[PDB]
Amino acid sequence: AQRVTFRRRNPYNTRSNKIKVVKTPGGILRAQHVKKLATRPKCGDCGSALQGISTLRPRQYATVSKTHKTVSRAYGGSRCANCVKERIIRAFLIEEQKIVKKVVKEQTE
Amino acid sequence: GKGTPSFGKRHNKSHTLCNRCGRRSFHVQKKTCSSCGYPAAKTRSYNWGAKAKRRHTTGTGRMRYLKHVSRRFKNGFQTGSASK
Amino acid sequence: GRVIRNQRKGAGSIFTSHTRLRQGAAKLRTLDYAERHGYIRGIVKQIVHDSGRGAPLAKVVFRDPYKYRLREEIFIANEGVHTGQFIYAGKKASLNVGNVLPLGSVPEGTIVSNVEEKPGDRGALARASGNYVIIIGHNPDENKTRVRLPSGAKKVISSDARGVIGVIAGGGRVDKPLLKAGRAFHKYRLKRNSWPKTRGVAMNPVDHPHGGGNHQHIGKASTISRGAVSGQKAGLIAARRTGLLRGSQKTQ
Amino acid sequence: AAQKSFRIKQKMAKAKKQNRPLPQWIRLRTNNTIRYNAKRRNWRRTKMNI
RNA sequence: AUAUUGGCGAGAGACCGAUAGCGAACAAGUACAGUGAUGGAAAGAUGAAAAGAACUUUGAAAAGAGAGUGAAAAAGUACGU
RNA sequence: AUGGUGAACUAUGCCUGAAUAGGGUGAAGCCAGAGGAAACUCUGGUGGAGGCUCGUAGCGGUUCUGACGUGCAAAUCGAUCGUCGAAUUUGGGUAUAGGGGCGAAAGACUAAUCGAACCAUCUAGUAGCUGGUUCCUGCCGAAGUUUCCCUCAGGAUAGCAG
RNA sequence: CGUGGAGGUCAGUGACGAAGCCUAGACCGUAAGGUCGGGUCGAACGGCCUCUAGUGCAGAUCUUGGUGGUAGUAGCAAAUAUUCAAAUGAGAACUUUGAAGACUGAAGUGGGGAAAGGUUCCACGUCAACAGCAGUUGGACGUGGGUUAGUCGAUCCUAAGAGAUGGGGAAGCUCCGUUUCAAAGGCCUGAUUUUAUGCAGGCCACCAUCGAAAGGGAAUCCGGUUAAGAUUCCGGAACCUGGAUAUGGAUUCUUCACGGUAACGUAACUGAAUGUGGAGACGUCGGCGCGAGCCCUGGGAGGAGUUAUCUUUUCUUCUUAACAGCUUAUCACCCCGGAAUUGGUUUAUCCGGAGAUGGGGUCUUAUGGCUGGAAGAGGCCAGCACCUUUGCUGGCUCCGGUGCGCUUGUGACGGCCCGUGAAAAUCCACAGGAAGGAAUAGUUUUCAUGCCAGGUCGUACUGAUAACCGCAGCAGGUCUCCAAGGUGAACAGCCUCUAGUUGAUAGAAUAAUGUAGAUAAGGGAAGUCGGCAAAAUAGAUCCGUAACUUCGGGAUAAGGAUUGGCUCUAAGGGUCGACGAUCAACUUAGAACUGGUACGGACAAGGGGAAUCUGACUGUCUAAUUAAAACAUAGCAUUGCGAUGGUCAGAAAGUGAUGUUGACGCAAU
RNA sequence: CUCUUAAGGUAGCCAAAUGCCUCGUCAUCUAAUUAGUGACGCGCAUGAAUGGAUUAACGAGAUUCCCACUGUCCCUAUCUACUAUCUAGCGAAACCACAGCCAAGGGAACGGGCUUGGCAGAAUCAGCGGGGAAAGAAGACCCUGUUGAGCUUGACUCUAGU
RNA sequence: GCGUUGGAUUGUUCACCCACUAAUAGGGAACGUGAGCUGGGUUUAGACCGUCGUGAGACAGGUUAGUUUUACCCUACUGAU
RNA sequence: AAACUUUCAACAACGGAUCUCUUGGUUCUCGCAUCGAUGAAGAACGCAGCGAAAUGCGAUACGUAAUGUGAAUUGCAGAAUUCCGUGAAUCAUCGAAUCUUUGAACGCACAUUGCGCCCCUUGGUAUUCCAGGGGGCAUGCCUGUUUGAGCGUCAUUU
Ligand SMILES: [K+]
Ligand SMILES: [K+]
Ligand SMILES: [K+]
Ligand SMILES: [K+]
Ligand SMILES: [K+]
Ligand SMILES: [Mg+2]
Ligand SMILES: [Mg+2]
Ligand SMILES: [Mg+2]
Ligand SMILES: [Mg+2]
Ligand SMILES: [Mg+2]
Ligand SMILES: [Mg+2]
Ligand SMILES: [Mg+2]
Ligand SMILES: [Mg+2]
Ligand SMILES: [Mg+2]
Ligand SMILES: [Mg+2]
Ligand SMILES: [Mg+2]
Ligand SMILES: [Mg+2]
Ligand SMILES: [Mg+2]
Ligand SMILES: [Mg+2]
Ligand SMILES: [Mg+2]
Ligand SMILES: [Mg+2]
Ligand SMILES: [Mg+2]
Ligand SMILES: [Mg+2]
Ligand SMILES: [Mg+2]
Ligand SMILES: [Mg+2]
Ligand SMILES: [Mg+2]
Ligand SMILES: [Mg+2]
Ligand SMILES: [Mg+2]
Ligand SMILES: [Mg+2]
Ligand SMILES: [Mg+2]
Ligand SMILES: [Mg+2]
Ligand SMILES: [Mg+2]
Ligand SMILES: [Mg+2]
Ligand SMILES: [Mg+2]
Ligand SMILES: [Mg+2]
Ligand SMILES: [Mg+2]
Ligand SMILES: [Mg+2]
Ligand SMILES: [Mg+2]
Ligand SMILES: [Mg+2]
Ligand SMILES: [Mg+2]
Ligand SMILES: [Mg+2]
Ligand SMILES: [Mg+2]
Ligand SMILES: [Mg+2]
Ligand SMILES: [Mg+2]
Ligand SMILES: [Mg+2]
Ligand SMILES: [Mg+2]
Ligand SMILES: [Mg+2]
Ligand SMILES: [Mg+2]
Ligand SMILES: [Mg+2]
Ligand SMILES: [Mg+2]
Ligand SMILES: [Mg+2]
Ligand SMILES: [Mg+2]
Ligand SMILES: [Mg+2]
Ligand SMILES: [Mg+2]
Ligand SMILES: [Mg+2]
Ligand SMILES: [Mg+2]
Ligand SMILES: [Mg+2]
Ligand SMILES: [Mg+2]
Ligand SMILES: [Mg+2]
Ligand SMILES: [Mg+2]
Ligand SMILES: [Mg+2]
Ligand SMILES: [Mg+2]
Ligand SMILES: [Mg+2]
Ligand SMILES: [Mg+2]
Ligand SMILES: [Mg+2]
Ligand SMILES: [Mg+2]
Ligand SMILES: [Mg+2]
Ligand SMILES: [Mg+2]
Ligand SMILES: [Mg+2]
Ligand SMILES: [Mg+2]
Ligand SMILES: [Mg+2]
Ligand SMILES: [Mg+2]
Ligand SMILES: [Mg+2]
Ligand SMILES: [Mg+2]
Ligand SMILES: [Mg+2]
Ligand SMILES: [Mg+2]
Ligand SMILES: [Mg+2]
Ligand SMILES: [Mg+2]
Ligand SMILES: [Mg+2]
Ligand SMILES: [Mg+2]
Ligand SMILES: [Mg+2]
Ligand SMILES: [Mg+2]
Ligand SMILES: [Mg+2]
Ligand SMILES: [Mg+2]
Ligand SMILES: [Mg+2]
Ligand SMILES: [Mg+2]
Ligand SMILES: [Mg+2]
Ligand SMILES: [Mg+2]
Ligand SMILES: [Mg+2]
Ligand SMILES: [Mg+2]
Ligand SMILES: [Mg+2]
Ligand SMILES: [Mg+2]
Ligand SMILES: [Mg+2]
Ligand SMILES: [Mg+2]
Ligand SMILES: [Mg+2]
Ligand SMILES: [Mg+2]
Ligand SMILES: [Mg+2]
Ligand SMILES: [Mg+2]
Ligand SMILES: [Mg+2]
Ligand SMILES: [Mg+2]
Ligand SMILES: [Mg+2]
Ligand SMILES: [Zn+2]
Ligand SMILES: [Zn+2]
Repeated sequence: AQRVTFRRRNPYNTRSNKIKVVKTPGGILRAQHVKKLATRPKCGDCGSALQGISTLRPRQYATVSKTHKTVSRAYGGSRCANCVKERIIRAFLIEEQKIVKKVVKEQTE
Repeated sequence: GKGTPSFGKRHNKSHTLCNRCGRRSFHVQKKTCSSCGYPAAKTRSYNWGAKAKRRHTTGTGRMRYLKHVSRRFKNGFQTGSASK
Repeated sequence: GRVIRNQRKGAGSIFTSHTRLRQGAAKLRTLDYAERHGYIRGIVKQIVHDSGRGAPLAKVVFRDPYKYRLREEIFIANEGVHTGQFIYAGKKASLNVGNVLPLGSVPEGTIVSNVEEKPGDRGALARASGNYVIIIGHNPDENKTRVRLPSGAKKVISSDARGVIGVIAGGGRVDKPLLKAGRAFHKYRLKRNSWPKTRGVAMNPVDHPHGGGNHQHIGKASTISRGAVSGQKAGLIAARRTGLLRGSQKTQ
Repeated sequence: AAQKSFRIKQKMAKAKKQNRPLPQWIRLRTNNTIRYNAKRRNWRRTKMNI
């Protein structure tokens, strides 16, 4: 079987030196250096992967349109749908409870 | 070990070229030349090292400017021209 | 005629703490106007392991009263503290586990942790896992609070010094035998180069006061005077007594 | 090392340019006490030591 | 007025005459050794002048034998004796 | 003794990387079944734990007290060995420097140097001790004994000699 | 007596030959020595009277240099191995070519790299020296050629750490300290536009810098090309950053979009300060799933081999990059619904009224598929022609299958910790609404297209039984990537394919003694300090397994049987619609037959038992004579200390380690 | 009973890696045992975290016995490869007062030389390990030196720190 | 003149016992014999114990581990020209 | 008797002693005072027609300018001989310049031929981006200038 060599001067099997063995149109086997895989962006509230947001290396996000990096909702590509809904419910209920607490304080005096 | 087998492990330079003296005495990790004392302002020298002082003293180079001071003094540090 | 190991430790060349993986210094909030006069509410976001420390740390996020931003603080998590819990810190905060209170504002018998030795020092006493300080009484005139420390010592502290209600989490840790030199190795790998320990009696005389002799033996009393000098203080320094302890502790 | 600093490459270039025998028209000069290149260096005999 | 193993410019010696005299009379603090601080040599002389041996011959060649130059080749750069 | 140079070897800590076939054994957790009045007990699977184990690559170096011992080699060669998935091995970066470091501790290691490295100077250090001490001839020609000495391998002193 | 030098003198000697040197030639002196003759030689030197000293050598394991006997001696013996012919050449065991025989046997003697070296790379000429034989050859000698980058690295970031400044210490060289007891700052813009500036509205800093060619990181691939360069050159095809930009597209009369219940979708679809979040960004092991490459294999289209005989046969080509469009997952999420007769479900038992199963959807694009790139490339062939450049002209480059396979990537999980397994640069998103925005018209360089530029340094080669270190062309040491077939559990050993090498001074004999490898009748440790050495055992399947025990082990205890080949049999599955069709791979068990009773047939591969001393165990050390009972270890115990502290550093400090610490801790035993 | 101490060695264990006598005594193991094991203990001089006793498992630790096994031996023999050997080429080093036949004598008390005898014939090759009191190193043991150094201690004299 | 042994234990010289035998005599040769071997002991450095010492350390006290180098020269000897 | 060994002589070797040389060293005496932020000493890298070094020099590179002398330099090549001339020379002298990268070393760094900021100017529409050219940006301290801070503090308005 044909054997391959690193294409860069790094001879060590480090995280940044991963290679794949591909066959070229010349009919031979050659190493191709593969970038480290991207990590899905994660919700800032619960930590789950954010649905609908592309998974790219940090600087690749500068080369894609806004549609790839956000979701049409109140917190886009920052918080997940369930965490946004929980934020809505908490905000509304706590403001209502603030109103009732204020009136209770006013009517207990 | 500690002899021929251990001499095979010598592939990391403790010293590199010194910018000031060029002697390959610049300690890589101390960032100091063991010969001329760079980057200290003064040039390293010791009175017990008389041979080293004689190796590095004035006159061991080409004295690009100092070599003409004696002639200029002999001519009185004149400033004009010979005036044919 | 050689510098001994406990003398060499003071230079801090290979004997410094391995602090790379540590979460940061565990401190109470800076004693500010909010804590001095009322209370401030923060939120426990994470309970995280700290390398080299038995007790877990709690990341508590507060609001900055003077600028619009969040201030994350690293408390030592008390047992029962959970993520999403509201922590209240100040003179007017309630007597609940995880709350930070002045020692004078708590009743006698209260169990606190991360107790300040001086007000504003952000926590000095009862910080190790499972450790705690007992409030035993207050001296409202010249305001001072008497406390019992984990060592059993009675201390008089300013009543403005703060502590966290409860016991430090991670208790019972030293009850489990390490069972392995490897487990001791991994324990001290993230604290400091203090392990393993060669016995001084197994060394040569040049290396240690206990070294030498045709049998391994100290040769002279291992109890060393407090007034001895560096290189002599090996063994039991300024020992009041020796031998197996029998009877009751807490001399008075 | 095939990844060398410019300073090292410059010293290498100077050594390459001065790695030559004595010019043959020397040894014809009037007095010419010079017989051969006494400072000749070879990679197999004496290392440059940077 | 005193000092001056450094620097510059001079004049000298009952000193040494290339294993001596400075380490270095010479491309000497050079070549070279050591990671480094440092350590550190050896090495002068053909002849007045290259006139450094045209040419022939043997040999693959180096060279040899001649021839020749030179006061001398019992001076042939492996060079005063 | 003074002032300097070294952690390219090695010792140790740290930082960042990398490397470690194939088998044996078969711990928790889980599933099914059986026995029992109960308390509980048992069986078959599954699973894949351990500073477990056989054993490569590796790391080390037990024995032959083998080879060699003017060597391939100022420590190697062959067989036989210990160990081989964590107190593991290792690259690079970094820190600790001489009465100092570092040491799972042998006075070990700290560049073939260690019960105090290397380099230069003080230094031509001192030596009652060892070795040597360069031409001829002529004349005279001893002593190993007295006394004293931190003296007994030395000196002073008297004696012998010129 | 003799030597170097000095004053005087002999108007001394000398190119018609001074000094020196050689001379079983002569003379004188007892001698130190002196004199003469001869040869060699070429420029100075001597007698006497005195002066002076670095003034006389056989030694000092004396110093420097040179030279012997040993001695043509020891030896040039590890790494399986060389042979024939031709060419070249003066000369060939060693160069070249061809043929043959071999080896490394993918954990290589292969192909690349890191450190290091520095031209060893390549060509031509060439052999005085080196290559411990040789040499026509070479990593040699001489002369030249060669290293081409926006995309690969450095450069940038920070790590352990190093280190100015402000300050403090020190006689001082300098030391501490790295945000500290400091008045440490420029980028946004109203107004200033007597000038977009200083004044002056209004917002932000607990801080230099260095530190990785394996950590983080913007972006490049394929084919071809050289004697030597290639992700760099050439051709083609892309991408990123910075900048400038004009169209188209989009948006706006409801100014800053619409659709979907929703998860969310899109070609766009304003968004300052400030704040928040994410990515960067992370351990190790185990099983399982999937992908890629490799391996194996069927049909077919070509070429090559064998063909006394057999073989629809053996070998070989049949390939598709970065990038782009469409599409494609596990996981996760959303809508309907309310579930016990509990259901779903993994190899591994987790999940469900905090909403399971089920039905229908959404999403991440690792990855795979099709297409473009792109067949025009590359590969394999055929038919012609050839003074050159060699020129062409055609054809085929297709369709599958299989898996506890190997390597690797990845996913969802599970085990483990008193171990929970970096940081920063950088990028993006979100909250917010400052501000600026339309109607004989405004907005939008996160949509498409279009324009320009991307500097500097490195790039050759070796990377080792000859390019590094070890005095050297040294059997030593030196980090890492890829990794075929068989046998076999296997990256073991053995054989082979691709690739590479055939390099170790040779020839002739076959004494002793050796080094290495072996065998041996009968006995079986009687040898020896001692079973040292060697032998015996060994794999797998089945049976069987004691004392003791911390119940985990001991244990492969001990002790037994079998194993080949061949022909069969049985069991264990997938897909499609109790069965039928079809497809597919090994593992186990059994039987018969068979043979010089052989069969883990080479390779590979435990000796076992009964006890005593000792250390619990795993582990560690005297590198280069000691590996152990020594050290360490977990366990146990003691001691000090509550910070104005314990222990320990520093010459001192407004200094430091523990300490990013606080008695379940640190420190000393 | 005394003398006597701070206490007088307790639980354990032992001719033990600790017992002089000592190869202790008894038993077992063997034909035979200074070995091994099990016992005994007035134990020169066992003993309790200077840890005592015992311990499954583990061990390139030390030791005894048994089975198997074998050239360890009886008692040696044979074979292979590479040397050694010879040749072509290449070509060191150690060492060397001068050198090299003995016996006795005497002698610095063990001679190659001296004395007296024996004897004694060129030039050599392969082996060999008696001798050259062979070589390698100014003995490391011992002693001396009014020579050091590492280490220790209420040696003398000081000193950082406190 | 000729022979004077095989073994258990011990590093042993010595000793003792078993056994065969004709006998199991005593000794020397640098207490023959380490460039002949071996290295069990003694007698470097590691380590344990007992006693002693305040200690470093001491112990003809015990125990365990611990590199045995070179001949090619001369002679002698063995053979060979 | 040869060979071999030894001694001597001649010639030839090995080796470099002796002798004679000496642009060197060493010592003594005399005279003088002159390094550097106007960038020293030292270092690196380059420069000649043909040079590896020594020596000299710095991209104006074995050197330019100026002065003096008056015909060379030399190993070869080249040039010239007008050389009765502002003119050879590897001459001497030396007052004008150049003086790469550095170095006390000075924008920040430096195991990097790494990374900025400001002014003028040029090109690419170009105040902003990229590039070329020229000139600058260290620290401590002194005098002065300007702009400031402090209820430290005076006067005035109040
Ligand atoms: K989206
Ligand atoms: K002791
Ligand atoms: K191994
Ligand atoms: K010593
Ligand atoms: K002179
Ligand atoms: Mg050493
Ligand atoms: Mg270093
Ligand atoms: Mg401990
Ligand atoms: Mg210990
Ligand atoms: Mg010890
Ligand atoms: Mg001491
Ligand atoms: Mg003491
Ligand atoms: Mg000991
Ligand atoms: Mg001289
Ligand atoms: Mg001469
Ligand atoms: Mg003559
Ligand atoms: Mg000669
Ligand atoms: Mg290192
Ligand atoms: Mg094992
Ligand atoms: Mg070995
Ligand atoms: Mg041996
Ligand atoms: Mg030998
Ligand atoms: Mg010792
Ligand atoms: Mg003297
Ligand atoms: Mg007389
Ligand atoms: Mg006296
Ligand atoms: Mg004497
Ligand atoms: Mg003289
Ligand atoms: Mg004469
Ligand atoms: Mg003579
Ligand atoms: Mg003459
Ligand atoms: Mg003299
Ligand atoms: Mg002499
Ligand atoms: Mg003499
Ligand atoms: Mg001598
Ligand atoms: Mg000599
Ligand atoms: Mg020979
Ligand atoms: Mg040999
Ligand atoms: Mg061989
Ligand atoms: Mg050959
Ligand atoms: Mg060939
Ligand atoms: Mg093989
Ligand atoms: Mg093979
Ligand atoms: Mg080549
Ligand atoms: Mg040769
Ligand atoms: Mg030759
Ligand atoms: Mg060449
Ligand atoms: Mg890149
Ligand atoms: Mg500093
Ligand atoms: Mg940096
Ligand atoms: Mg990287
Ligand atoms: Mg190439
Ligand atoms: Mg291109
Ligand atoms: Mg739209
Ligand atoms: Mg569902
Ligand atoms: Mg993809
Ligand atoms: Mg791998
Ligand atoms: Mg390359
Ligand atoms: Mg290469
Ligand atoms: Mg390679
Ligand atoms: Mg080398
Ligand atoms: Mg198989
Ligand atoms: Mg037999
Ligand atoms: Mg038999
Ligand atoms: Mg038997
Ligand atoms: Mg026996
Ligand atoms: Mg015997
Ligand atoms: Mg015995
Ligand atoms: Mg054995
Ligand atoms: Mg068995
Ligand atoms: Mg057993
Ligand atoms: Mg052990
Ligand atoms: Mg293990
Ligand atoms: Mg050793
Ligand atoms: Mg050993
Ligand atoms: Mg121990
Ligand atoms: Mg008792
Ligand atoms: Mg006893
Ligand atoms: Mg006993
Ligand atoms: Mg026995
Ligand atoms: Mg005891
Ligand atoms: Mg072990
Ligand atoms: Mg005799
Ligand atoms: Mg006698
Ligand atoms: Mg003799
Ligand atoms: Mg006689
Ligand atoms: Mg011999
Ligand atoms: Mg002998
Ligand atoms: Mg002596
Ligand atoms: Mg001595
Ligand atoms: Mg005396
Ligand atoms: Mg002393
Ligand atoms: Mg004897
Ligand atoms: Mg002998
Ligand atoms: Mg011997
Ligand atoms: Mg003996
Ligand atoms: Mg022994
Ligand atoms: Mg010993
Ligand atoms: Mg005692
Ligand atoms: Mg003794
Ligand atoms: Mg300059
Ligand atoms: Zn969320
Ligand atoms: Zn320097």
